[PDB]
Amino acid sequence: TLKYICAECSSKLSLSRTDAVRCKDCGHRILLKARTKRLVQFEAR
Amino acid sequence: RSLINPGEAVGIIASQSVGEPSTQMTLNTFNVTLGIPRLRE
Amino acid sequence: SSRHGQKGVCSRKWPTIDMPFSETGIQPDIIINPHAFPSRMTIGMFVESLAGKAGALHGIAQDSTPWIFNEDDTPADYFGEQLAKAGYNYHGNEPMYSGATGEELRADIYVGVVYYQRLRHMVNDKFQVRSTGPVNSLTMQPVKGRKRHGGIRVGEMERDALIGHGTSFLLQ
Amino acid sequence: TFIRGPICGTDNCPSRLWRIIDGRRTCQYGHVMEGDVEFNDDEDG
Amino acid sequence: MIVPVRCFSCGKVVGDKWESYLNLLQEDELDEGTALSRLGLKRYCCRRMILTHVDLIEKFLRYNPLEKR
Amino acid sequence: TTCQFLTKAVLDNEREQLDSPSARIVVGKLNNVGTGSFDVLAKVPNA
Amino acid sequence: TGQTPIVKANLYDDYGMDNFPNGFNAVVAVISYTGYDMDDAMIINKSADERGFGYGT
Amino acid sequence: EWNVEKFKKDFEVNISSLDAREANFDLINIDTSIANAFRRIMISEVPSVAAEYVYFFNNTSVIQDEVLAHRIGLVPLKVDPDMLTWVDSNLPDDEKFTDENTIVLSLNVKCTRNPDAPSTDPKELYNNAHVYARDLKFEPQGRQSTTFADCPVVPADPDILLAKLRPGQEISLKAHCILGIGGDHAKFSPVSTASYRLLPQINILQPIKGESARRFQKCFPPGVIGIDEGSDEAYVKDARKDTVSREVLRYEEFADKVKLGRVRNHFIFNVESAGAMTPEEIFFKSVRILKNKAEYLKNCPITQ
Amino acid sequence: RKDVPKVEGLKLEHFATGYDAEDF
Amino acid sequence: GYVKGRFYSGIKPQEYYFHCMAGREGLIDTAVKTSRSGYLQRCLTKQLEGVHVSYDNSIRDADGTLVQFMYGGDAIDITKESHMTQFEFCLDNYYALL
Amino acid sequence: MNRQPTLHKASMMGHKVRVLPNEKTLRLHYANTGAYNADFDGDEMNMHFPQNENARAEALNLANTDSQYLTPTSGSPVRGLIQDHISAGVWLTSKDSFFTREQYQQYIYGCIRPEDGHTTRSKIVTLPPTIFKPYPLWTGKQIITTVLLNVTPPDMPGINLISKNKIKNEYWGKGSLENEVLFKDGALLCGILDKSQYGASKYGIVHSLHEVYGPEVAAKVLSVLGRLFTNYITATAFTCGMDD
Amino acid sequence: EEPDREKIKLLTQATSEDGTSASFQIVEEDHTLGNALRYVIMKNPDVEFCGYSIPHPSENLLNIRIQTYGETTAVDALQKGLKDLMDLCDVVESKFTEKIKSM
Amino acid sequence: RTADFRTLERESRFINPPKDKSAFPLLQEAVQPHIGSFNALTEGPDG
Amino acid sequence: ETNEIGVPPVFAVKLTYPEPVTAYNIAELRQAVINGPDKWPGATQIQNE
Repeated sequence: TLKYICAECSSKLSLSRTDAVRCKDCGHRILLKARTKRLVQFEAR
Repeated sequence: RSLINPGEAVGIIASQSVGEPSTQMTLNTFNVTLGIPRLRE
Repeated sequence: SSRHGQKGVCSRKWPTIDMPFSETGIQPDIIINPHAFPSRMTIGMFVESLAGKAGALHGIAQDSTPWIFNEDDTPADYFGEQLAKAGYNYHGNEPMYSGATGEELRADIYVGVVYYQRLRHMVNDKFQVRSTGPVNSLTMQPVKGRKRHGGIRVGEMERDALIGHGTSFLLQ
Repeated sequence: TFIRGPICGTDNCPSRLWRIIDGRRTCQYGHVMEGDVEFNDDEDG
Repeated sequence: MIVPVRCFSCGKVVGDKWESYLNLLQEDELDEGTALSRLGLKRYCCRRMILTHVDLIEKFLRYNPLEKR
Repeated sequence: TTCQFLTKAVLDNEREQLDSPSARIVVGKLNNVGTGSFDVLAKVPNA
Repeated sequence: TGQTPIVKANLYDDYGMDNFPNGFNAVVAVISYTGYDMDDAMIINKSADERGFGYGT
Repeated sequence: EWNVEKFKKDFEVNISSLDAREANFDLINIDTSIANAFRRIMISEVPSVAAEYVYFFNNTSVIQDEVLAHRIGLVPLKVDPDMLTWVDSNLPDDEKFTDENTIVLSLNVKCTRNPDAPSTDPKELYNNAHVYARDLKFEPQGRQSTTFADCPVVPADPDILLAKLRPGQEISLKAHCILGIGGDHAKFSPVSTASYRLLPQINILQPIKGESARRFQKCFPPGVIGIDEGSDEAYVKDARKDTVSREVLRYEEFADKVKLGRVRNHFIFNVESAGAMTPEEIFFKSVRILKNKAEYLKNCPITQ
Repeated sequence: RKDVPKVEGLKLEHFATGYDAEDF
Repeated sequence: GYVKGRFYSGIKPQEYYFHCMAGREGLIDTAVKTSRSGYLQRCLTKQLEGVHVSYDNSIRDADGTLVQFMYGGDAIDITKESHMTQFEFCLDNYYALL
Repeated sequence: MNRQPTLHKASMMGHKVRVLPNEKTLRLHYANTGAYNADFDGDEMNMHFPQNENARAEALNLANTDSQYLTPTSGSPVRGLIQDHISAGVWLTSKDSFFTREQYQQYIYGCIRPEDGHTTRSKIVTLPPTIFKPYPLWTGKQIITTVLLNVTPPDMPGINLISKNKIKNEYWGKGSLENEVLFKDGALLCGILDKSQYGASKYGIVHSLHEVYGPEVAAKVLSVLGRLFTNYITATAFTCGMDD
Repeated sequence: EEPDREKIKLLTQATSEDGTSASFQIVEEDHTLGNALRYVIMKNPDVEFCGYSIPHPSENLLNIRIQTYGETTAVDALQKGLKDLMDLCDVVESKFTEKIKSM
Repeated sequence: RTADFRTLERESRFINPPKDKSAFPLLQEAVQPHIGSFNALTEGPDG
Repeated sequence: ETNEIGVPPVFAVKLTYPEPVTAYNIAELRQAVINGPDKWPGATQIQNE
C-alpha cells in the first residue's frame, strides 16, 4: 500500500484516482511523498 | 645562418608584437598623450 | 581558501604515506606553498597558524579581533609563549621528516591550524570532447553546446596565430 | 538505445539502426550509412 | 552535523568521545583542556576535532516531517 | 561594411585573384604564407 | 562537517555564526614539498579526504 | 664491506612499553630507508576489515544515505584478519561475496515517542534516539557459526555515535564488510598513527656549571637535564624524553654552549591500533610483508 | 592601553612518545 | 597618510583606513584593461596579413605590391640575433659553435 | 594547445601527448605558464588534435614549444622555471651542499632516466668526488655538472659561460665570489644559479645552451632541472615561517 | 603452471648487451621497496651505479637502474639485493620476537 | 581567558530554542533598516 | 616533459587519428582493433577500401 504524507498535519495518507489532491484531516494541499522499503546500495566511501 | 626565412609571416608577427604588449600599458599617470590612446592616433 | 584571500585549486589529492610526518606523528591536511606569501603579504595567516595551534593544545579560544594587539605587544610573542608553555617551538615550527626518503627535513617546518573554506564554484561542469558530433543545418559545421558535446571554436584570433607560425596545413 | 529505421546496406545487415558517438547512425552489426549528420541547431527575442 | 568518526589528520577514533566530553563539561565542571586529556586526545590534530565540533544535528532534528507539530 | 564592398565589387565587375589569406580561407584554397608558399613535386624514374 | 574557528573575533558569537558553520579547521603545513603546488595550487591529504574533509552535497 | 651478519651483531630492539592498543619500542642501527618502509607498510599495506558495500532498505533519518554509508565504513571492526580471504574484483556480484570473503552486518532502528515526565534530555524522551556502533548486529552467514563462535564481530569502539533519530524515522540497512588495504581507502588502515621519531642528541660543549645550569634545566623537558653541583654539572639523563623545541637556541647564554642534532640510526616507533589487532602484531605483519614483497620479486621471471 | 591578558595556568601538553605525565 | 606601522606588528586604525584607500585605486584600473587593444590588433592583422618574406628577401604583400626590400634593413630574424653581437661568448665557445 | 585569448602565436603551441591514468584534467608543466600567460586557478585550454601528416609534421617542427623559446618581440626567452625550482638551486648549488655517494647517484637518476631517452650515452657517466680522504663527498655544483654532462651530446665540448647572479656577494660573507657564475668546459665552477640563469632570463645558462647546442638540448635541460629541483625539494624541503 | 610476467620487466632499450647495466621496471611499487632495495643493492662491492625513480605519481611504476663494474651482471646483482633484504627482515623479526618474550 | 567558544551554551540552545526572546540580538538589528521601512507603511503616526 | 601535455583517459579514448594500415604498422594496429574503444591503446572504427 503506497502512501503519501500531508506536509501540515503529518498524517499518512494514500491517494486514489478521482480524488482532490488534499489532506483529508486538515485541508492542506502540499502533500509530500513518503519513502517505502526499497533497496539502494552504496560504496562505503 | 641567422637570416629570416622566405615565406615567414612577418606581417602577422609585427602586428602581434605591437598588439600584445599593448595589453600591458593600460594603466594611468604614475602633457603628452599616453599609451594606447596615443597608439590609436 | 583560508580567511585571508589565499585561495588555490586542489592540484593533487596526495597520498598519505609520502607526505611529511612530524615528531608528534601528525601529518598535515593541507600543504600550502610558501611562495604564495611574499607577493600577497598575508601575515594574518602566519599569525593564525600559531594561534590555532596554541588554542588546540591548551583547549582555549583566542580572540582575533583587529587592533587588540599593539607594536609593543606583538602576537608572535603573545601566542608564541603559549606554544613554549606546551613544550613546542616558540616560532610555530615543528620538526618534520620525509614521507618518501624517511630522512629528516632540512629546517623545521612551519605547521599550525588554519580555518579553511570551500568555494561553491567547482570544475565539474567544464570539460568537453568532440569527435564527430551533430552539425548545423545551414553551414554543415559543428554545433555549439556542451549539452550536445561539440563545437570548440577556432576563432578570429586563433586563425592569426596559425598564420603567424606559417603553418599552412594546420590552418587548412 | 536502438531506433528502428530502414534496412541497411552492405548486403550484410538487414537490421534496425542506432546512433553512434554524438553524430551518426550505425546498424548494430557495425556498418554505418552515409549522410547521417543529425542536423541539430544552435540557440542564439 | 554529527561528530566525525575518525580524526581527519591522524585517524584516531573520535566519534565515541562526544557524549563523554559533554559530561566532562557539565557534570565535572572541567575546562576544555582537562576534559580532552582525560578522554585521551593528546595530539593537537585530534584535540581540535572534539574541541571544535558544532553538533548541528540537534538543530536539524527539530524539523521532523513524520510527526505532528 | 560587407555589402558596401560587395556592391562595389559587382559594379566594378571584379575578378578576385584569391591570394590574400582572407580570400583563400573563404573559398577553401590553401594559404600561401609559409609552407603554402611553394609547390612540392615528386620525381618519378620511368619516362 | 562544519566546525567553529579556534581563531575568531568576538563578533562571531554576537551574530551567532555558529548556527551557520562556514568552514573547518585544518592542520596546515607551509612547505614546498611535493612540487605540485605553485601559482596558487594546494595539496590536500588523501586520507584526510577519504575520512571526510570539506565534504558537501 | 657490509654484511647481513654485521647487521645482526649490532641491531637492538628496546621496547619501552606495550599496551593492548599502543606499543612503543626503539630500533637501533638500522637505516632510515628501511625503518621508513616499516612505517610505510603499517599504514598502507597491512590489511584490515572494513565495511565496503552498504545496502539501505529504508533510511528516513536526517543524515543522508551516502553520508551514513560513509560513517559505517569508518567504524573499525574487531575482526582478526587471516580469517577472511581476499574478494575477487573481476568476478560478478552473484559470485563475489561468499561466506569466506565477507562479513554481513545489519542495523534496524526505529525511533518512537516515550511517555515521560518533563528541555528534557532525548535519552529520557525518545526510544532509540541515538544509534551507536554496537547496534551493528553481526549476522553469521554461511559456515561462519562454527568459526566465529569464539570471536563474534563487534566494533572495536562500540560507542561510536552513528546517527540520531526522532520518532517516525528509521534506518534499516545491511552492510557487507570486506578485507582491504589502507592504501586504497583510509578506512582499512589498521593503525591510528604508526610513526617514528629520531633520537635527539644534546651535545654540551663548554661546562655550564652553576646557576646557568638551572636555566639550562628549563630549556628542556624535566626528565632531560640533571644537576648536582659544579661537579656533575649538567648531564643528559634521558634524551628520549626531549621534544625538539629549540628553546635553548634562543638564549644568548647558550647559543655557543650546545648543539642539537639527532642520533641518525636510533628510531623511536610509536604504533597505535584501530583495535582489530595488537600493535606489536601489526609490526610483525609489516616486517613480513616487506620480506614477502621481496620474495615475490626474487622468485619471478623476466621476459623481454 | 592594557596589554592583552595572559591566560594563567598553562602547562606542558606535548611530551615525547611513550611519556605521558611523568614530570613533577 | 604616512603609515609607520608594518605588517609584522600591525597598522593602527587610522593608517589601516588609508591603506584601504590605496588598495582601491588600483582596482578601478581592473575593468578598464579589457577591451583596450582588442580592436587595435584586429585592425592591424587584417592589413599586415598577406605580408610575407619572398625568396628574394623582399617584404611583399600577398598581391605582390612591394612593401620593403629587406626585413628591418638586414633580413635577420629577431629570434636569431640574440648572441649575434655577443662576440666574447662566441670566442670562448669557438670549437663548440664551429 | 590553446589558451583562449590568443594575443600572440606563442599562445598556441604544439605539445607532445603523454596519456596519464587516473586524472580528470589536462596537466601542464610550469615552464609553459609564461608562454600561454596562465595562472593555475581554473584556466581552460583548448586541445586541438590534427588529423593528417601534413599537420603532424608542422606541429612537430614549426609550432612546437621547443622552437618557441625566444619570443619574436625582442628575442627574449619566455620559458623557464618559475617559483620553487628557483629557490632550490640557491640551496643545491650552494657551498654547504655536500652529498654522499648514495645520495649523488640518486639525484642523477631521479632527474635523468636513460630509458626515456634523456642520456646521450646509453649509460650514466659520473664524476670523481671533490673530497677523498675523511669520507667521499660530492658538492652540489657537481650535480649540475653531471646533468649537463649527460644531456649534452658527447662530441661537442662543454659550455664556457661567464655571467652574474641576482644575489650579491656580501650576502654570503667575506671574500665570497658566489655572484660570478662560471662554467668552464661544461662544469659549474663558481656561483649559485637563480632566476637569472634558468629562469626566463636572457644570457643565462639555459639561454646559452639554446645558442650553442640548439633548441632540443635547451628543452631537455629545463626538463632535467625541473625534476632535479623537485626531487631535491622532496628530500630537503623549503618553508617560510614566523621567525623569517 | 602460472608465473607472473607483469611484475618485473627489464627494459632492453637501456640494458647493456654486456648485461652489466640494466634498468628494470616494477609495477605496483614505489618508495616503499624501491628505497629499501636501493640501500641494500649499494652495499654490493661490485655495484657502480644504483638509483630508483618513479616516473610519475599517477601510475604505480618503479624504475631501478643497476650498473656494475664487471664480473657480475645487474640481474645477478638485483637478486643479491633481494636476498639480503630478505635476510635483513628475518633479523629484525628475530630480534623483535625476543624482546616481546623478554617482558 | 581571552575568548571562549560556548560549547555547552550552544548545545543547550540547539536542543532548546528560546521560548521568550531571540538570542543574538545584533542579527535582528542588521535588517531593522529593511523591516522598519516596511513597518512605516502601516504603522506610526497618521496610520 | 616541458614539451608535453598530460591527457586524461577520458579525453584519450575519444579522440581518434586515422592511421592507414601498411606493412610496418600492422603489428601495432592489430593490437588496436583487439583492444577496442574501452582499453586505451586501441581503436574505435576501421574504414574499408
